[PDB]
Amino acid sequence: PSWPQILGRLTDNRDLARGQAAWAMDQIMTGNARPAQIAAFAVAMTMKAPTADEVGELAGVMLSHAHPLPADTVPDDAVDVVGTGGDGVNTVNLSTMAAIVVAAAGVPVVKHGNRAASSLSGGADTLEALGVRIDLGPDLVARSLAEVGIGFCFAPRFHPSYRHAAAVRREIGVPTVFNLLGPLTNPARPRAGLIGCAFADLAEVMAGVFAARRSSVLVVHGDDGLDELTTTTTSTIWRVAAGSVDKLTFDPAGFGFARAQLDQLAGGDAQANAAAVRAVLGGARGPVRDAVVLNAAGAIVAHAGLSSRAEWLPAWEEGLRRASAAIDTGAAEQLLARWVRFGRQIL
Amino acid sequence: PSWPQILGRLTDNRDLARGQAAWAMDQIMTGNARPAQIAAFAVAMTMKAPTADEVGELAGVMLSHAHPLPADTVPDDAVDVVGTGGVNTVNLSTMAAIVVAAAGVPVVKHGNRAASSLSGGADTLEALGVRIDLGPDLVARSLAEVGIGFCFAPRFHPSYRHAAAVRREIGVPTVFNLLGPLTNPARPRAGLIGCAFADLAEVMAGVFAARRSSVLVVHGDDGLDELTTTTTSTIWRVAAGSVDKLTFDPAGFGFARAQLDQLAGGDAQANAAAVRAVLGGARGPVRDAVVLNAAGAIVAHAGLSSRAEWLPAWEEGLRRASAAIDTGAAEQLLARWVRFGRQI
Repeated sequence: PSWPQILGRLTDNRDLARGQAAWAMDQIMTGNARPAQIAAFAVAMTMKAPTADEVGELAGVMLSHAHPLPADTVPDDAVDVVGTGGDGVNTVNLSTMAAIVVAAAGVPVVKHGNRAASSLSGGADTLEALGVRIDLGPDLVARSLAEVGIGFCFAPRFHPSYRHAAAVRREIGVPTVFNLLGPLTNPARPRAGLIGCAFADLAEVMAGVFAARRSSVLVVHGDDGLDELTTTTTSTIWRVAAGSVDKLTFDPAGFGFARAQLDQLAGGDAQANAAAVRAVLGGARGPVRDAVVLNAAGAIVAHAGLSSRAEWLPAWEEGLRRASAAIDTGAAEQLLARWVRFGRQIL
Repeated sequence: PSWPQILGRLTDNRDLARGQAAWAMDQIMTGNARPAQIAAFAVAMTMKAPTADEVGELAGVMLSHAHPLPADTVPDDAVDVVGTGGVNTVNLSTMAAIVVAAAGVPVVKHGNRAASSLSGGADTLEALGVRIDLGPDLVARSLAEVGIGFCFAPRFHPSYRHAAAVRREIGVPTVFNLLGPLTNPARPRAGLIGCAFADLAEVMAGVFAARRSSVLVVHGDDGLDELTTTTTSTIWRVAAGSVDKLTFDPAGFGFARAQLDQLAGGDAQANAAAVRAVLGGARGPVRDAVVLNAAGAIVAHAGLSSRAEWLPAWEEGLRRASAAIDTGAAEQLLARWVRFGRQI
């Protein structure tokens, strides 16, 4: 394999031969790929439209360079709640709030991500604004999972060899195939999750990769360029369990939710988003809570899928009830406090 | 305008707004584009499929940064003879350029040393003893005294060095490969210009059409970036701001059908031996292709001043090209060009 060969195939709009994507990723991860080669690859792969096989190769090689969590420290049934990024849409870290709620409902959660580059606060930035310690080594993430029921893998710490690709992604700005990898390279390797994607075609490819891994995942596409479930719109969901995939329409009105406007979900700076977290966890009603409950419920449905396959509608009713009770019992607010307490104990 | 805005538009498969390709090219030419931005732009532009207006902005900005030849040193009727690459036909276009100049038409070529074993334009000329790296004043004297000149890309396009490095690193052909024939620093107004892809040949013809130009953009229907003898070719004939696209068959001029492995070029040394053989009068498919393409350049040239029609222009171009070889004019002119570089 070589760059000319691989880039040539992609510019002719052809799928790669098995192994070519892996070779490309290994060049990137070992520091052997020039920034121009990284950029040409990311763009050409994006414009061709990556296959599930190709994305599985990228993710599997990236994972092989990542720091693992210590053996046996990740619960067998841990989940992720994450999106690949909104399409010119920035909500108030709904996936961060849903993660807390899911963990409060008794489902272990391991998130994975980075600080945002701008003053639009990312989930990690909002967590630090709440007092959470986000940059911890494998041993401490595993202890947080044990003692609290939630953990956070700081990407630069677990994927140090990804720095060359990270620099290039910042320089070109546009979304590429690399935007898909975050959910598929969680170093805790959860086997279930609710995974959002702002593009239907890519959502489907991601579902194919989770199917290949025999994960139990709901991959969600908000019919409006949202990479999460929302009461703003209907959504499409790929229900992935047992190597197999059902594509379903999802209308939250069907569960009694009122339609909300997208601007009611808008994020701001870290301090503002921290305030929104506290409000939802304190039991505040409105479209922010509704979206949190929806996403947490979908993660809980995905978790259930590891161990059986229940009817869709009753699985959701029970997921929505568990998410609501987690908030209204005070469990989600108490779980965030326990998480903060844990971080403060480290010193 | 910014890289995320422009790259995003291209990845969304949209044509750019007027001025955006120009902004991108200017960033690249001024040393302000990061290598990753240059590569992303080259690739995204290629996969979207560049329009004539976009390519015109790229070429026009690149030309704005180039060194010109001195005032009144390029005859108004100078021609280029070149292809954009496949494989390649540097063997053919080198030989045809010499033949065309030996027929009495001023020729000005433009190119670089390649990195690969596959010869660049400059490399074949070098293997023939031609001195390729001359400044504007000596290129002008070459044109006046020999009837042919060569503009060494790194000397006339110093600000392109950032783009050239990126191009070498990624290897894959991009829209940048189309720009060579459109950024000849001598700005010749006529040419026979080959392209290996029919869709991009048409885009190139559209760019020449917007100039004051008489050009045959040519595409062998076997993929050759040159008029082929293997089968028909498509020609976009450009004159007076318009394009006339046609199917051309050199069988109508008595050219026998060749096979494709017979026409392709090799390394500088293999090319140089082919040049010596053909200019000495060796007959066969390589000669035939050289004569075919030289005649096409002669026809484009005649389009500048002459009212001669298509078929009689071709018959005369063919007679002139064959005679330039057979009377030893081409051999003599190459010798003269070699003497000129030694006598500096």
